Amino acid sequence: ATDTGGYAATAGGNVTGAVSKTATSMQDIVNIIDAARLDANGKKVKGGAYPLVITYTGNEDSLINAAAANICGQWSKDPRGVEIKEFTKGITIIGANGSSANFGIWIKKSSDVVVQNMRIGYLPGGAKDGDMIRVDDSPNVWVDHNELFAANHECDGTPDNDTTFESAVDIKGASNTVTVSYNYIHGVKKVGLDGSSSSDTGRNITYHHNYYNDVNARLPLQRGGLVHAYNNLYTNITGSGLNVRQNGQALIENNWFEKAINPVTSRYDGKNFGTWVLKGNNITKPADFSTYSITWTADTKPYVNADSWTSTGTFPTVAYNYSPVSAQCVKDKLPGYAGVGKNLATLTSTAC
Ligand SMILES: [Ca+2]
Repeated sequence: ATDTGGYAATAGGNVTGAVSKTATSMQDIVNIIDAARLDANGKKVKGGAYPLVITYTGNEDSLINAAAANICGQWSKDPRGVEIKEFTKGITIIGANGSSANFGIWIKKSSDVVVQNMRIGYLPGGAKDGDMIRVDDSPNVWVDHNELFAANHECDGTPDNDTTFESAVDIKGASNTVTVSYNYIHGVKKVGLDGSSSSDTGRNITYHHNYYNDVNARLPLQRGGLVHAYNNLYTNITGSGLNVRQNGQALIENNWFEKAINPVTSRYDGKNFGTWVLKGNNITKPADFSTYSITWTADTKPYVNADSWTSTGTFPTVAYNYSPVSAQCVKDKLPGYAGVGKNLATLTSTAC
């Protein structure tokens, strides 16, 4: 079906007439997508000729392990990534169990794209937009059951001292409806934007059942629009979590926060603070902060923290259908449903 448990409604390339192809390498993925633009007469078709389901069986563990050992040598290398540009027939890139990639997936001006069961880590090119997953001007995209990692560390002498490694999942432009679910993101400094600038506001994005561990900031850095974050497990957040900016609205429900600094804020602009609706999280009142090691800090410019742990605005009726489990169930069970090799398993109340 087209249900993603979020704003994105897609089946990807898992539709009628889909052509199934197996990619053994990054280059195969590129050659496969390219060939999919040609019709029966060998002539290009705008948006692609047919739907695709690409099963990636490649393994680049040697690159990953080599990079994991020399963290500071990555930012200056050439970035590596597969570009899914202007492909709208529907496409699904799914990793075979045991596969891995030291390259990213950059989606641009496309639609109905599903990325599943991919293990991407320690990407090169942090100083040259070496994102793991980029969703740009692309509606109906589903980023599900992936493991995205690097090192939550900033080396010295990197451009802007913020380029050791780029982001895990950056969303920007007219990527109007996106669902980011069941991903295991760890060891990442900049998790992901939701608007590339003050002017790039909007979109409806859902983050659910994601497991974040040892991440510094941007969970996401929201620029306007709506963000619905439910059933996520946030732990070891070393900087800030959800940063709601430019009057964006967020519904933060049934998540589990632990060992986090500034879990819900609106900072760095000094104005146009966003709002949030808090409900059913493990934290219910300020008393719980001490219980789960939640600390807050101030900013040099005007900011708004959720230290009173109260709702500061409203949120529209959540269009889609979804069944959130309790905050405890997430904390207990989520680590077994998030990531690669979980056969795309989902967490339900019955499993609680
Ligand atoms: Ca980026």
